[PDB]
Amino acid sequence: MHKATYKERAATHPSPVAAKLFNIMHEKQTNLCASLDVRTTKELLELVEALGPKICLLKTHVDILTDFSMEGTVKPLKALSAKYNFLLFEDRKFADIGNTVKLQYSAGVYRIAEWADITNAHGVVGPGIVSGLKQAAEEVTKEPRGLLMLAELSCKGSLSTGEYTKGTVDIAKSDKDFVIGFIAQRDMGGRDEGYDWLIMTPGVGLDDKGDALGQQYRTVDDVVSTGSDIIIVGRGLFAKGRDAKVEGERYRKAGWEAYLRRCGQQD
Amino acid sequence: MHKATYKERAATHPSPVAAKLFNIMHEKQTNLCASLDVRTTKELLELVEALGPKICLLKTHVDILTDFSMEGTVKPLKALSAKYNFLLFEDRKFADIGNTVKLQYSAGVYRIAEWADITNAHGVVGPGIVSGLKQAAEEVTKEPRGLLMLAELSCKGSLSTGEYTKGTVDIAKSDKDFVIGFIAQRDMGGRDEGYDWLIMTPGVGLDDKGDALGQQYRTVDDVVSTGSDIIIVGRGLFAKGRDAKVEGERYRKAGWEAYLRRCGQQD
Repeated sequence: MHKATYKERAATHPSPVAAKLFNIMHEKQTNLCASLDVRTTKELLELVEALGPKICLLKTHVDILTDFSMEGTVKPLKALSAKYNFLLFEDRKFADIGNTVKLQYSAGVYRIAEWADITNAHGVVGPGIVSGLKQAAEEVTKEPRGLLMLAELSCKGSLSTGEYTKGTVDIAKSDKDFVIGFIAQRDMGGRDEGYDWLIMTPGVGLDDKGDALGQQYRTVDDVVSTGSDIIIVGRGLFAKGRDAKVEGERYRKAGWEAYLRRCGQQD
Repeated sequence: MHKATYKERAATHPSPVAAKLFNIMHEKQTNLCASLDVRTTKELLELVEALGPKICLLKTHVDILTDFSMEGTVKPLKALSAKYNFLLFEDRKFADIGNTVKLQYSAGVYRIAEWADITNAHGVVGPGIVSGLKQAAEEVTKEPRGLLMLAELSCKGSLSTGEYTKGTVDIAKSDKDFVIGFIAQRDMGGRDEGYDWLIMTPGVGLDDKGDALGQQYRTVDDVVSTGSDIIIVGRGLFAKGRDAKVEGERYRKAGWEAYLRRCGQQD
């Protein structure tokens, strides 16, 4: 009843960026995504240098940086991304359509589509966000890009209804070549209909209590056995004295073992 | 059955920024918001210089600019804003919460909260966006700021249900001191419960057909008599040879007359 191995999914997946990510995960034996919300490029680059070998993906907020620059921050980041073999996911949460999102994604100061392998978008705005972002990507690079939809929100007061969630899943179905999966807490199905969605889930800990300030609350084994493909960990990797290199290996091993263990299911 | 005059609403409104905009509208006799989506700062500043006298608000997308800078673009824009007495509305459509939106709004490269009098936000994310943006504003300026909610979307395939729209309207009620109103096509009510929402509506023409490429389709008189407080006009003001100064006065008059005519209603 479980999912195929990352190796098998990489070979079957219709999306070049997802096939690439699955291959990274299998190669490096990691399903850990690092979320390093620091304010300076120096901090980011140092932390990324330390986690590089232990991650398959880096979730970023360059718009949170106090000293962002294409030369000073993106250039070095892409270098680390190529050197340690991991992808970049700018967590911008696009929620617009037409020419405006195309430019907010491909141009402006951040020129996101030029370097970020993956981004995410809200469903409220409709399928025009998928086609808009897809076209904008095709215009600025030959490099593969992918999109993650936010079908279900966990914040309090969210208007993310089941009807809303189904509406966003429906948008994700617009095309499996571009929409890679979802940022979710559980499986979003779709296997019956020929979709292999990547499930990336935030709020993960080895210390369920919430020892890490990155907002962790469910354990690695918990989410991974629930159908989660990638674990997004933040503060728990570098917060308060922790050695990023030590914590990256700690979470990587937890996640990978939970994954291998899940491959041993039959139901 | 109509609304009070702008002058009266300015005197009663709980929101400083809304009271300020209502006074600008009455003083200058305009309810025209200019939407100038150009790619260079030079173009923008020239156009704004020309429309300055005829508008009450300028809706911007500085993240679309090809050469944005705090000194080269924001500094001169605020100068025009003060010289010609109109407010700045950055159409960023925030859709996140917590510390991330606080910084996407108050810091980063655009430092939006430092100069934009008004911004907008989606409802899916819950009331945390209202409180987050409000707090972020209070921390970077002493100047009054305001928020417009996007309760009902008009794009095709939008998941903006009646239930969703009610959920967003409900979030707007979180506090009438910060949430100024909505970007909408029709009245959103609330007068019965003591709310005086500013209704700003895009896609307006004198030429219903769609002569302006700013995506115009309903006439000024149509929307203003429907309860629309501000008309957002884009390409129809400067597109294809048109003289901005001439078109600005054209729409300003159509909008102001429709308003005065609306004040003459009784039902």
